[PDB]
Amino acid sequence: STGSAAQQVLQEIQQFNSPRYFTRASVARVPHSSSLQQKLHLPIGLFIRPLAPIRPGSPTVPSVNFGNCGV
Amino acid sequence: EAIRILAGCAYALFSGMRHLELGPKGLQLLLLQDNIQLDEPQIYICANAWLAQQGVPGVQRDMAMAVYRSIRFDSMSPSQIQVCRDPLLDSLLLEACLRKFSHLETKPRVFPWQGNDQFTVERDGGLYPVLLKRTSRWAWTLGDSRLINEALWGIEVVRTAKGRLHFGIAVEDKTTQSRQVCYLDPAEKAFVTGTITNEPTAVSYRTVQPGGDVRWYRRLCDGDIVIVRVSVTTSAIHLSIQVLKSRSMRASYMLALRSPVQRPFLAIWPFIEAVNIGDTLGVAELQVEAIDIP
Amino acid sequence: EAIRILAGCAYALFSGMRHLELGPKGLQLLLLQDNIQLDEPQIYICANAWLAQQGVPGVQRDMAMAVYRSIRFDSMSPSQIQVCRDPLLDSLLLEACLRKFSHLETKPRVFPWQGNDQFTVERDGGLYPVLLKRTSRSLIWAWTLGDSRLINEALWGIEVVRTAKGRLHFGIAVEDKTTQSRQVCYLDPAEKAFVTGTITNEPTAVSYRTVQPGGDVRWYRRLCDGDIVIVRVSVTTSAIHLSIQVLKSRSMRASYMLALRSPVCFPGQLLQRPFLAIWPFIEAVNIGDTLGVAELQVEAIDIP
Repeated sequence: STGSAAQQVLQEIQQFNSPRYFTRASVARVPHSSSLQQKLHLPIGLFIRPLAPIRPGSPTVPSVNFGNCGV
Repeated sequence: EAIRILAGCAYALFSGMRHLELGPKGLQLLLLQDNIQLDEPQIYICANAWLAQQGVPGVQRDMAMAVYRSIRFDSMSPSQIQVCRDPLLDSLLLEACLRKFSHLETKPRVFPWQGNDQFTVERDGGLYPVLLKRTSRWAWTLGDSRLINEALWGIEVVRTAKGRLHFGIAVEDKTTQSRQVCYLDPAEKAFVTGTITNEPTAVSYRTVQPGGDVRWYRRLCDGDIVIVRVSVTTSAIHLSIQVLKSRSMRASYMLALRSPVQRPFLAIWPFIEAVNIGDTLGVAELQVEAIDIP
Repeated sequence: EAIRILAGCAYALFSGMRHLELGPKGLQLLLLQDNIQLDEPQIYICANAWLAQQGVPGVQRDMAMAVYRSIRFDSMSPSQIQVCRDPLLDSLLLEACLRKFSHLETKPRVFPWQGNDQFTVERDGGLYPVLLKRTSRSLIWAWTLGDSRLINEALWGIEVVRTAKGRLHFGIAVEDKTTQSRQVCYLDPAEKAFVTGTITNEPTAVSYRTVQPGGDVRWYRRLCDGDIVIVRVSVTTSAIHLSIQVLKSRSMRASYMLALRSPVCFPGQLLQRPFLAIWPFIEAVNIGDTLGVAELQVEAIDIP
C-alpha cells in the first residue's frame, strides 16, 4: 500500500536511468487516462543535454564498440 | 546526547567493561537505545556483571526487573536459554519464546547481514547473524544502516585460506544522489572508494584515495579480530581499521564528506567484501576483554 | 490397580466435572498414566477445578506443584499456553519451550487419529492430533490405525464436523493368533452387520471381509452433523466387546463381542483382569469427516 507500489518502481527506474546531469524530467511518472491528463494541468516534459560536461566524482560514459561485427 | 554516542560505540564500551562505570539511570536509557552494538547474550552478561558490583530487597529486585525488561529475550538459541535461565526473571523468557513460536518477535534494532546468493548467513535460533559464510548459488554484503555520530563495529575471521578481505563502510551520497562506498585494500596498502549496485558482485569505478596512513604487513588469518572506527565530524569522517593485539596492523584515513553534515548524524551501512569460497567471518561484537579486578 | 483400569476411559473420570469425585493420593497417578485419550486442555480445566472446590499451607503448595507437574502441559501447542498463563508458577511451567525447539521431549502419552498414506495429522501446533483430514495428495476403500496400550476398559470418543450423511466406519484391531493376521473390526451403516477383516500392513486396501452374527446395530438416524460417538471396549478372558453408542440419542447402542483370543496378559497382584494392548480402528473414506478429540460434554456419563 502506497509506499509498496512506490518502492517497486523507484528502485528499478532510477538505477538503470541516465544520470541527473545528463537528463532532467519534470514528472517521474506518466498518466494513462485521457481525462486524467486533462485534469492535471502540468506540462510533462524532458530536458536533454547530450554533451553535458562530466563533474568529478561521477560515472564517465562508456565507449562500447561492437568490433568486427559492426551490427 | 552522551548515550547517543555511547550506544553507537557500544562495541568497545561493552568490550573492556566501560559500561561498569555508568550509573543506574545511565545504563537504563542506554539499553533502551535502538543502536546497541552487541548480541543480547552479551547484553545480559554485561548487565548481570553490572548488577553484581552495585546491586545484586524488594526495591533492588524491581531495579533488576527494569534492567532485564529492556533486553529482548526473543533472539536466542535455545542452548543459550538453558544455560542462564536464572529462576527470578523467567516470566520474560516465556513472553519472548512465545513470540518466537508465533514469529512476531520485536525488531532486533541490530544489523543482520542480509542474505544473498553469494553470502549465506546462518543463525543460532535467533535473529542475530552468528557467522557470515561465502558461498555460491569481488562480492560484498551490507548490514543494516544506523544514524550514527561515533560508532564502532567489528568481526572475527573464523576461517580463511587466501585472506582477501576488504573492510569498510557504506555512505549514502545525497549531493550527487549516488551510493558510493569506501573500504580498505591490504593489497594496495591504501584506502579505496568505488560504488555499489543492487547486484552484490559489482563494485565499479575503482579509485585510489590517498592521504591516510596504512601500516599492514601480513595477510588476514584465522583468529584475527578486526575493529572498525567511524567518527563523523562537520566536514570529514575518521575511518580507522585495526587488528586487536597487533600493533603492526593499524590504519586510518580522512575521507571528506561528499554531503557535509543534528550533530553530524548520518546513516551508514556496515560493509564487507570477500572472494574466497568457504570464508567464514564470525560476527563477534568483542567478547569481553575482561578488566582483571584485583 | 484402580487407576490403570480407569485410564483407558478418559472420558468418564473428568466427564461432567467428576474429577472432584476422586480423592487425594490417587489423582496424581491418573495424570501420570500413558493411556489417556484426551488432548490436554480438557484435562487441565479439570485439574484446575480439582485444585478448586477445597479453597486452594503445608501440603497444599507442593500438591498443586505435583498435580501440574504430572499435567503434561510442556508439550502443548504454545498458542494455548498463553491461554491460562498464570502468574503463580514458572519453575514447573519451566520451558513451554526448549524441548519444543530442539526435538527431544517427554513421551506424548497421546496418540489417536494417526494419519499415514492418504491421511495427515493436523496438529494444534505443538505435537497433538486433534484431527485427521482425508487428504488427496494423489474415493477408494482404505483404512487407518492407532497405537498400543494395555487396556481393560476404554471409553474413547469421536466427534464429527461434516459428514455428507454418514459414510464412515469404526472398530478395533487385535493381534491374537500365532503368525500375525491382525484381525480387525469393521462396523458399517451399509451391510447391516459387522464385517470384520484382516490387515497385512498396506493401509490403502482392506482384505478378507467377513459378515458376523451377533449385533444389534439398528438404524434410526443417518449420522448427521455434530455427533459424538462413544467407543467402549471391555476386555475379558475369552472375548473383546465393543460399543458404538451415540450420546443424546435414546437409541443406537450397537454391540458385539469378537472371536476367541489365543494369548492373555496379567499384571496380576490381586486382580486377574486381562489386557491385550489393542489398537484402534478409526476410519474415514470421504473428503469430509475430519474427526478427532470430542469435547468433554456438560453433565455426566454413567458415573451416576
